Amino acid sequence: YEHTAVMPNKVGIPYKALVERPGYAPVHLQIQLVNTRIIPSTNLEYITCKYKTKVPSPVVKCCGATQCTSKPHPDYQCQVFTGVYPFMWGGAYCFCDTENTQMSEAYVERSEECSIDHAKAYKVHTGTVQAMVNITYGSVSWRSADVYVNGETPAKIGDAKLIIGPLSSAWSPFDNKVVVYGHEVYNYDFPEYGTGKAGSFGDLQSRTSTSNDLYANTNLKLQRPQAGIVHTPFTQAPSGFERWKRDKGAPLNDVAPFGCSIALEPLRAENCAVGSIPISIDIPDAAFTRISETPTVSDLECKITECTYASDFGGIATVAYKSSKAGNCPIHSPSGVAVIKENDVTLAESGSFTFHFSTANIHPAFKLQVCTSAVTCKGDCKPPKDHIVDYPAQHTESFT
Amino acid sequence: YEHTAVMPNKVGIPYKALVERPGYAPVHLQIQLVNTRIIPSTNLEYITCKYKTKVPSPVVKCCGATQCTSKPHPDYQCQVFTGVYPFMWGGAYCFCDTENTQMSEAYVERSEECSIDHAKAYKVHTGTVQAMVNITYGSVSWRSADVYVNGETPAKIGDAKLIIGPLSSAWSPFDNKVVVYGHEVYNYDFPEYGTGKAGSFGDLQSRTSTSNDLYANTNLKLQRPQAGIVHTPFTQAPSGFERWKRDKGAPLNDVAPFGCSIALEPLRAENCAVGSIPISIDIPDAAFTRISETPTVSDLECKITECTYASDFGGIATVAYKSSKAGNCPIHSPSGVAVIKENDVTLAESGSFTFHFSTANIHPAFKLQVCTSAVTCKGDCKPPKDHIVDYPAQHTESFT
Amino acid sequence: DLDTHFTQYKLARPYIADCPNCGHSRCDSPIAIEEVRGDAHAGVIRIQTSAMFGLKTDGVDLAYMSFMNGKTQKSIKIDNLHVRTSAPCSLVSHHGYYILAQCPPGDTVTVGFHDGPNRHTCTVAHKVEFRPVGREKYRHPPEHGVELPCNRYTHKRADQGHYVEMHQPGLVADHSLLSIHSAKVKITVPSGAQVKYYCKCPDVREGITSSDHTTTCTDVKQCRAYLIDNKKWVYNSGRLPRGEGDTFKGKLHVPFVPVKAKCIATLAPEPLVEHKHRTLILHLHPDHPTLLTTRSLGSDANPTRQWIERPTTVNFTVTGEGLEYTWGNHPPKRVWAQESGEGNPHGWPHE
Amino acid sequence: AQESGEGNPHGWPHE
Repeated sequence: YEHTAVMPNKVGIPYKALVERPGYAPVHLQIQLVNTRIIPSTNLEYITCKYKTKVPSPVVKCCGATQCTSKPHPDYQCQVFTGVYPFMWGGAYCFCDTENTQMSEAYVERSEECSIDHAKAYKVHTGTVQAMVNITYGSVSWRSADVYVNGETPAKIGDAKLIIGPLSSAWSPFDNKVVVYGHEVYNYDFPEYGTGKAGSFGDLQSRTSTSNDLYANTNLKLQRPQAGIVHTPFTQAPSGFERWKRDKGAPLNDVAPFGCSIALEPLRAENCAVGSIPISIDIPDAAFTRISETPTVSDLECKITECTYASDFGGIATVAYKSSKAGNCPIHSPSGVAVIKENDVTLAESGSFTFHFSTANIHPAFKLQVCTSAVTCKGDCKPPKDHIVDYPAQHTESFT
Repeated sequence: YEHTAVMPNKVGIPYKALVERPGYAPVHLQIQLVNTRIIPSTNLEYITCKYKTKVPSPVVKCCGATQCTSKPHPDYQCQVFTGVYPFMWGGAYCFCDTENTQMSEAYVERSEECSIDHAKAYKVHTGTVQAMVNITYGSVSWRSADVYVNGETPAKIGDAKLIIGPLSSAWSPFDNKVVVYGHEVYNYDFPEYGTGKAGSFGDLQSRTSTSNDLYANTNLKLQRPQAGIVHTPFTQAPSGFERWKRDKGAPLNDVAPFGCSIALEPLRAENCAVGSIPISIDIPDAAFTRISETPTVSDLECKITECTYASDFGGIATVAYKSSKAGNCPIHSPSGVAVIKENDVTLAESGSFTFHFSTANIHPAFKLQVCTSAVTCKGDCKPPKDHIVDYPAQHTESFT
Repeated sequence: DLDTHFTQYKLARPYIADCPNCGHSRCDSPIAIEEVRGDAHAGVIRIQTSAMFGLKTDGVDLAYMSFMNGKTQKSIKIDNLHVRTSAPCSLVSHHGYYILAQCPPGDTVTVGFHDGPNRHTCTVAHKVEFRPVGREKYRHPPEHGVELPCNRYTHKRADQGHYVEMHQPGLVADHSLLSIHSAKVKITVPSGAQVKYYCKCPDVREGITSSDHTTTCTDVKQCRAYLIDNKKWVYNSGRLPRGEGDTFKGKLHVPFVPVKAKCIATLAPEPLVEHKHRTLILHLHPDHPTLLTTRSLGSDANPTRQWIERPTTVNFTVTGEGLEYTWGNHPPKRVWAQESGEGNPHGWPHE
Repeated sequence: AQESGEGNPHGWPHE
């Protein structure tokens, strides 16, 4: 029945698989994965970003004790200081003769960089997660299907229902707690919400990028005004999204498990290249090519017509095909070690039809799964090589 | 000294606990676990409420290529009907012989009751955990103060420094996803909001009372309007509201374990009669009554001259104490196993002096730890009847 | 009041639509009942006629009745309407398409006044109860029992608490609209409206088609007399189909919202709640169905459920830490125990 | 019917 693909997940490369179907004729795949997303039922705990000591304006009651009024930004460092004698033009702005108090207040406030090029924490749960694998079958058609956990939301994206395992993105490569810095996503703790203090990335907790309320301790320290005269000393130390960029965790857009990269995301895993994606689909007859084309492909033999030593597509091999009934026959190597560019290859009884492929060596004895019949296209060729070129079109690879 | 006290989290019971100590005099408390608090983070997934087929007016295309189109407030149940040649005052407005169809459309739309007094679902996140704890004292008289149990304040609020929870009601006795409709709580699970399940709870799923997006099928099935004239039949199953007060499922304010009754709540089960909050207080030694400013009670005897007993408040027993010292004397049957009318009663040496208490007995042989030294304070007294009345004032029950 | 929201009044005009069942061969009557709402539990029902009585569409008097006969109004007295449900209702106030009326509860609603060559009545189904919102359910209008919390209607007709679709109306037949273009049948407006059209014969019927009429059909009774009222947005009934080529915005409120407070209510005749020794003996004697149910208080749980709509002495074994007793949507009562049969020795004789 | 229940496209009897 189902859409066989046992052939790995990559990205860049136009990599392929072959659907073993016996009720209908098999169908070729080009499994082009380059979009992968997670997206669970989640909750945004706080945007984070480094401080900006946008020195607030205190309600200085002046001398005889000063009381610090609660400003619309929760959590604030405020410290009375006496022994001042204010000046701001002329004289004191406090009501003692020179026994004046200056109540310095400084809270951490959202930076202008918080708005754009910032960090963003998440508690990442599961509720809506998706394993996304596009297959442009090529023999048939496109489908970019997803998986969904919540059942008031369709998982019938694509042609029908497509099941991945090892999943292509229904896991998170990052932890439950994740901090983010541009490209580099660090799967690293942060302190819950509404409690955060310095010594972590998430010490700043603004509920939005540019906010009105936040939780403001990033190791902001008021100290005694200089010269026994008014003003606000704000001593500010490093914080989340300043450090942890060289105190860094694992920078997932270059080190993600499941071969992915990550960025500022509502929780997604771009560009995955997981161990393998064994794709299995519950699809009608439309996703397959019909049995009338060939009930079973009866006889065939393959040999080169000059091949490649490379997983560039240029390898060719005639195949003296034969079939129970003549028609189309989608093809691809059933290991994907030869990645076949032919969506369909024609079969007539005792004819011969060349197909296109990419292999990886001078003697390409790769099976070709000619819609219910395998065949080795052996023969000596000339060796072209080029093996810096992107992720396998020979996938499942670990050979020459 | 550091007076642990766990009792059932029962709303209406003043359990009148005792700090057992010999450094200073034992001092009464009341560790009254008043009102079951639970309150985690929540998410409004969808209001439900009995339908109103507030027809958006049937988009009618009578002949040729039918269309029921899309207009504001999407999701329209629409069904063509033939055998009509309508009337509404004048003649037919659907009339061809290429169809002869009059296309009735009716969607379920929020009632006016959706706005006010309505079933209301939630997928409830793990979030925060709350408690509410009275601590009285044998000096201090009452404070019944809300106390958090999560990362925000599980420390001091009111008298003594008090560490609260975890509760046995840290989550409601009802399910993770909870519907609440007035007083009556209905526990029903669904994964998350989207397009629900008809003829059951979440058959109407409007995000809120007045909305665009919804799920509009309460089992709404349009039928043929017989006699060649058009109206719009609504065949509809009872919603999650009509069910929930007269076709009710489980009314959790009467079937949620513990002793709970409920209001409109995110996921809280008020008034539960267990849900036990283990309270532990770090009481400074200063807050006590000194052991030499209390009788270090000696020659304990309890008797009466005349007596009448009350198990609510008013139970009495004179005490012939001829104590080594004399002073004030907080009393309690050790650790919320009595209700004491008083906080503190003075008791001296020589004579007989009644105190007040209440217990789960009909005559006063409850032990009483009178500022050092327990004694069962028997006296003939007279039986009360006082037990028709609400949540205990006779502790957690432990006597006659 | 007379004026409470020109939201509905000005921006709505009556119309006549088919009644769903009338039994005059199914009459067309302007009292075509949609949205019966016995959703206030207090004796009161909100009913919707397809005509907009109240103010005519002007500023004066709830005491008129403006329906459509023709495309034209028929602006006469309010009291020539007769809402009824079981026994005759008494009007409270009309606003818009909606009337609030003190009525008996009813599975149906049955409205009717003489109009046309018939008796032009109208009837429709909607399940009504004046149920307490809780563990009770009730029928008849309040006249007995204690008040306890349930829905009740507003006497206030300005409510923006909900709003019903009225944005782009469409047709109802009123072939009085449909004149003749000197051989072929010609769409016309009621009093303004972008009136869409088609006949059995070919005509354009997508887009605005107030400027299009059929030039190929003669018979009036096979054409679409329309009212897209886009300056006086009418109620969107099931007996008033919509356009399909036009869009206008003109969502317009509902005057009467069932709100919850202390509704005039009922309480099923007084239960006897008496505690004997760790036992609530309960003589019970209701009228309306009362779900009695409990919550055994303490470490305890023990609920009980039984609908009581029959006199029954029941019992609920109250524990030491109590039981609760929930006589319907009357608030939960509570009972502790340790006994209440009186007299457990646990003292020292001396009296 | 003899088979209803949303079909079994044959690659095997009732596949």
